[PDB]
Amino acid sequence: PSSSMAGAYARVDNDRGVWKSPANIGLNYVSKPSVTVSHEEQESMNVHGTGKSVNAIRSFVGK
Amino acid sequence: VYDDWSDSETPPTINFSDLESGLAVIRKEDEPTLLLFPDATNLPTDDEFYSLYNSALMQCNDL
Amino acid sequence: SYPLSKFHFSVEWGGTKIGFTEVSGLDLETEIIEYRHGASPEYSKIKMPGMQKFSNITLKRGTFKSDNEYFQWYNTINLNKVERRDLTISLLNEEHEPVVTWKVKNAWPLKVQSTDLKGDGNEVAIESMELAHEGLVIQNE
Amino acid sequence: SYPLSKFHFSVEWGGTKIGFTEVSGLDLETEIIEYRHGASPEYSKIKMPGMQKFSNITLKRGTFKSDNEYFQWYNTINLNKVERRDLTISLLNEEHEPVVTWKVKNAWPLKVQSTDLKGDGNEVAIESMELAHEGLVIQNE
Amino acid sequence: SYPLSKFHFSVEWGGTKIGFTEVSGLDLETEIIEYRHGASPEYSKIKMPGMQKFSNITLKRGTFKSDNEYFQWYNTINLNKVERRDLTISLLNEEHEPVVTWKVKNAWPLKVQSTDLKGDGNEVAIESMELAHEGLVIQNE
Amino acid sequence: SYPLSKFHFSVEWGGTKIGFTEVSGLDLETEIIEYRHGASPEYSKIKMPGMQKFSNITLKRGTFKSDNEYFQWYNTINLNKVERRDLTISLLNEEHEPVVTWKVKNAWPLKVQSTDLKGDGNEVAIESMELAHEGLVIQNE
Amino acid sequence: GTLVWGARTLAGNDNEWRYISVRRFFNMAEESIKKATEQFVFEPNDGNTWVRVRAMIENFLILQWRAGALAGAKPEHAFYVKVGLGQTMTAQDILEGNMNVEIGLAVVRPAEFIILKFSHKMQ
Amino acid sequence: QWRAGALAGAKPEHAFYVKVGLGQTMTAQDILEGNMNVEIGLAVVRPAEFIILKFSHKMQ
Repeated sequence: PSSSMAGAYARVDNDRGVWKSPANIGLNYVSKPSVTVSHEEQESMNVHGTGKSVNAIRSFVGK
Repeated sequence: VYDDWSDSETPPTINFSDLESGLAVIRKEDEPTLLLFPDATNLPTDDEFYSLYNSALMQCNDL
Repeated sequence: SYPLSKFHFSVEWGGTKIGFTEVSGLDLETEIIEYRHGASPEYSKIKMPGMQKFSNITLKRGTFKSDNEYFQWYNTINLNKVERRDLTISLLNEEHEPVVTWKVKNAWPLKVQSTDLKGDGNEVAIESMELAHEGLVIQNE
Repeated sequence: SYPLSKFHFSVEWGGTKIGFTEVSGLDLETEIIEYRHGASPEYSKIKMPGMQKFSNITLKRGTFKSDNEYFQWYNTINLNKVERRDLTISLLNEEHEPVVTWKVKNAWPLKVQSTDLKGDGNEVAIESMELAHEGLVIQNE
Repeated sequence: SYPLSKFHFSVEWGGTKIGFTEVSGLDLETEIIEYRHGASPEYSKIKMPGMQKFSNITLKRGTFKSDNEYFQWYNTINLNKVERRDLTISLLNEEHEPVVTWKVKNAWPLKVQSTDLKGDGNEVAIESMELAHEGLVIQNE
Repeated sequence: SYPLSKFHFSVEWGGTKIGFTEVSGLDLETEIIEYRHGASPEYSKIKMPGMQKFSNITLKRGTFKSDNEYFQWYNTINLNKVERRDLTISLLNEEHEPVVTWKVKNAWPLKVQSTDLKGDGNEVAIESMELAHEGLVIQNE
Repeated sequence: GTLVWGARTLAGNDNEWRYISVRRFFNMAEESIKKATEQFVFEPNDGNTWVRVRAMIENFLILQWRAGALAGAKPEHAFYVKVGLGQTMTAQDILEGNMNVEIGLAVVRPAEFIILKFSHKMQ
Repeated sequence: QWRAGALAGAKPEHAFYVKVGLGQTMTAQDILEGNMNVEIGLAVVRPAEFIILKFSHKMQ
């Protein structure tokens, strides 16, 4: 997903500004994530003892 | 998938572990609102039957 | 001990920007039903409340490069379908926080009006929109 | 960070020149259909989109020697036949390139108005035209 | 892609002029015969065509000096004899050529109606005629 | 939560075109049989269903160059014979698909009415047809 | 013919949750509201947001009332929505990024028993 | 940047500061070596991540 995210960063900077979080963004040309990540499964991705957080790409109904 | 018969008086059986696997899978989907098991009454014991339903109620409480 | 001024405000309408030049039409209205029977000592009628009405809301803003939102919302109309939105209008204090809020239900656009052009038109090009809605609630706590 | 001005523009209408003094009428409008059944708890109506309308477009220019184009286009009307044209109106930047474009389908002229004459009329003779059309699309990228 | 208008037309009736103010009554009609036998599962009737009818045709024109034609045709009636004519009615294009033609067989006049007179009657004196006939064919190629 | 509008529809009648200006007469009706015997405590009658009826259907369209279909269908009548057709009338959604369908059995034309002509008749020439039939079924799923 | 007779849950003596239609109505309303609130997840935690969230939730509930799902002569008797510093949130919640919204609903319950009584009419 | 909404604060005075000067950011030694020291501070806004809804049965 890294090139898609570089694209997404550019969109946010133009519509809302660089001071807004690059999240709650829909991606173009994407059918679906290859792996499904549940709510509970993301708890250790956002918060962890090492601080080495990972952001998630997720599918939402109707979005 | 459906298994075969051993004899005219000896039918296929239902494997409890297969239904638990299916329940673990549906847990990751967001859209479903109702949970049903069409072949639960054919489990070899009543104890397995009750165990399966206790798990389904616990899933509803967590989600 | 002092009243509020009328120039510091914001509008949340589902678009990218919240700044507007002008907002108008935040009205509420009720009909009257009148009656008199022939034997009354008074020669005038008694009055009671009827059905209710709402006015359309007008929003005005300046035209900017690459912002086509008035058109894009209008262009969601398809026979009887349209994207309906919740419209929130708020009068602000010195900390830029809400003081008086107008809450509007189920809005969509009746019309979009573009700017006129003039050879000696030394001024800003202003576009405007008129909105239909189904109800208004006023909050001031 | 700044809005667009309203005095630098051009009009492509099939004529020899593209300079105009005034352009107006670039509007879009939709009708409303209202409804209420008798058992509803609310005493007001629900609204949905109806049929659509367009306004006529007015163009104004100064009169010049040997240019009779307003008349010549008008004079193409023959019982129910007329020459129909694609009308393109554009707001320009500092390089004289389009910024905002209004695209108009199937236009033809309803009326052509000439200048008045005055003995003390110390001013430019201005002619004008009013156009009918079948649709407007707005482009701003 | 456009329908025909209704104001450019001509009438050939054997008179000197072909211009008229108004033409009406170009209708066709058939009778129905109904039937039901008692054993049918349906409780309604079956329908088939009967005999045919035609309506009378009305023509209206302005009165002119020295033109007495409505009267002269009417005055050809003698006990059961009358001059019968072929009536051709046509809707015209921009070249003044036929587009839609109504062909009428064996026409003659049932009645001729003159104008009323009024002291403050600031309008045109209009005379009219009603015609009987034996058949109508419609041509549109 | 909203009712259907009444302007987007189509008619399949065996002709080349399916566009119409106006459609009316889609009615169903039943007769009543009344009864009272002399010994009844009530001084009114008891009611039950009788035989059934249908109304004629009217269709209106604008006149176009080289389309003579109303006439051609009417002209298939020969003593008691006529071409009978299945008539399907449908109310459409935003995808231009059927929502409500009226199904009509064994239709044929009772009458064909032409346009009037006027010197100052600044309007579209509209022709119309009236149809007989043997039954109506309404589908709304 | 064959009818479904009775509509209680496995907690039949529960004063709030014994009926199926009450439990199902709440699950529906809760799901619809959270989908609507997701659009505000990464917004600033301040008064401007609190007002937008509240207004959105109230509009949803007004429509449910209009359709006859909720009890009450006017919306004011059918539901309430509350949010704010000193009402639902404290300083600590602002610091940790939390937002607290409280919602209450008036829900209608069914009758189960009909009793008829007969007698001989007399003066 | 403040006017555009990037920085926190009711007025610029609450959004940022800039300092420079001898005795404030620089000493005699910095002047001699050709150094210039400027100090800047900024008030920056952070996002909320969690929304909690609570439900109950309305009662008197």
